[PDB]
Parts: sequence; structure tokens; C-alpha cells
Amino acid sequence: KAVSRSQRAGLQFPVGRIHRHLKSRTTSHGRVGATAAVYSAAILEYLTAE
DNA sequence: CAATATCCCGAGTACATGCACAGGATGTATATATCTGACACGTGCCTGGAGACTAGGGAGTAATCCCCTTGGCGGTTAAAACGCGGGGGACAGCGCGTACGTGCGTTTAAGCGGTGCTAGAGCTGTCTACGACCAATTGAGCGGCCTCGGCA
Repeated sequence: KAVSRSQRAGLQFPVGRIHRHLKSRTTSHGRVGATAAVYSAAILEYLTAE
């Protein structure tokens, strides 16, 4: 049974659709997995203010 | 006080939305990977501190009238409201582009070795530009000479 990384952060937003998005805006180099979990929850958190 | 207007409440009104569904593409999951760069280690520099002194500036004041500020000004239209015109609004279809799929083959990235371009070197080695001073010019205001208009 697969989990989802959204549940391990505790977030409603898609932590793995981000990551794949960031990996397309990246010079020629990679992106840490712990970036998607404070990339998200600093896009959610504008929702629930907007 | 009268009148035009905004506010408010209930009937009646399409479809919008939230949902359930099939299913597909991608997020996950595991194993592997090197290498980014974390971390650790000194190197050596400037950021900072700390003093003595002049001279530039800053702060202060004084005098004052410029400029702002105000009132009162006189003059003409945006607004008000109406009449009044045409124009923005709601349906029928064509086919052309856009998309999308196919197979189109151009070029880049990579790893190769060779080598010359550039960017840190100098006291380079000066000498443009940087003060320093002099000289010219114009303009403005103040005396001074000289015709004429209003008054004895």
C-alpha cells in the first residue's frame, strides 16, 4: 500500500506535483525533497488567508 | 409638506454545482549512486578601532516682505432633464486553423587533446586632468555736462 507525501507533511495540497514543477525551473540541477514540504504550506497558508 | 428615489420582501426562475463514475498516467517504492558541498581546517585582510588637528559646516540669530493666504471678485459653463436616432443586441451557417499524429533527420552534449587568450601582474611610466591662478568682458549704477515747460 502506497502512502502519499501530502499526508506525511499534514497538507491538503499536492506535495509531489510540486517537486515535479520545481524540477522544471532549476538551472541544470536538482531539488531537495524537503523543499516541497515548505514550498507547499507556504502556498497553502495563503489560502486560508485569501 | 411632496415628490422621486432607494430599500426590502416574496414568487417564480435555468442551470451550476456539486457529486458519482470510469479509467489512465504518474506518484510511489526500492535499489543504486556519486558527488555536492558540508565540514572541517587554517590564511591573511579589513573592518574596526583610536588620536590629533584643522577648517567647513552647522547652528544660531536678525531683519523683513515675499509669497502665501484670504476675500471678494465677475463670468461662464457641466449638470439637469428632456426630447429623440440609430445602434448594440439575439440567431442561422463555412471552413479555415489548430491541433495532433507521423515520421520527419539537425544538432548538441560529451569526452577527446591541444594551445593561445585573458587577466592579473608592474612602479610599468608618465601626463590628462586637476587645481591655481591670472586676465576680459559685460552690465549696472552714479557723477556730471547740457533744452525745454510751466510759473513770476
